[PDB]
Amino acid sequence: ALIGIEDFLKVDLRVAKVLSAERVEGSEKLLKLTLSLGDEERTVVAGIAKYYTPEELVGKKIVIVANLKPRKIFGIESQGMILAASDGENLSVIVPDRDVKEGAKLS
Amino acid sequence: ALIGIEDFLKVDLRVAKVLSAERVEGSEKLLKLTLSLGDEERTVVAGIAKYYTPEELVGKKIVIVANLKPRKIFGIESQGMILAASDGENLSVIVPDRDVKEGAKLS
RNA sequence: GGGCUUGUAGCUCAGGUGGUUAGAGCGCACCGCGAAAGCGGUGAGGUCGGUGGUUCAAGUCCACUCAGGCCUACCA
RNA sequence: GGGCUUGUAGCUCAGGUGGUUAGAGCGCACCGCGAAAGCGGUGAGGUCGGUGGUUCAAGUCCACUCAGGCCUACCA
Repeated sequence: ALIGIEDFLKVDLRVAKVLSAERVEGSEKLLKLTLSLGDEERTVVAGIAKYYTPEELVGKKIVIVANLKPRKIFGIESQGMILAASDGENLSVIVPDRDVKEGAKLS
Repeated sequence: ALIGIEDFLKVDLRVAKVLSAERVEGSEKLLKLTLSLGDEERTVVAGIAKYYTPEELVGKKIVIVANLKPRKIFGIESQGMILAASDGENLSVIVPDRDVKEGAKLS
């Protein structure tokens, strides 16, 4: 089921810098994260606690969807979502191959 | 301008392995690339020749859109596109933070 | 930007393996025949688009060039 | 899963930060008045949801518990 370029341009993929990360109390799988997009901050809920510690995420530059309707998970309002890739073994966040300033748009 | 999750699920983001890369004859900006998605290959045209040489791309794992309608550029049929981020200075392709098998779906 | 193809008599065309091999039909001029559409006979008509090569020998092969038709590229 | 709140007479409720202070309106019973809708008078009605505590003093504060209502979490 194939799409045109306009289907893809509806989505806003951006590079964001992780400022804070912590486990979510009562959840086995969730992390709450604060992200800088350069000119504004976001709060995101990411179900990757089983694979990433909060400490190793701080300072990383990662790829997110920035224009999703906010959703409340575990009481926290999540203002975007972190992309992850999985093959049925490992799970990985998504990063820029070379360093770019936070807020960079993907295309 | 916000979107729902169903708008995002229309797009098929994948991790692909670069098998071959070459400049496109007569073009200023284009590279032709062969990519493995694990069980099948793709051919893509990517306008990043000013920032990446063919040699440093071969063997890399990068993030692509896999379900776009094919488009013919410079005579080559391009069956997807490599994502890149730019901040107005440098430009960078997108990679998995830790190694995952080619064909992994982003979500 | 990159290709394919055509260019020979006034017009439409023939001329495979370089030599056999530059001709046909229509048209034109003249002489006959026919009621007419037409037919017979005798002729005239050629920068083989142009230039340079190859070869004992080029319309024919190679390269450059001019003109008409057509296909394709122009930046995930 | 995490919270807030209510529970007092047959019904609806008062008792605001421990003592003043467990009462009201409706309803019920009896006695009168009125043409009637109604009114006056006299009464009955209480495990203050249950248990254990604190204090000179608990409906009131603490802890446990039972029942009703409502808010919220349940995996980017």
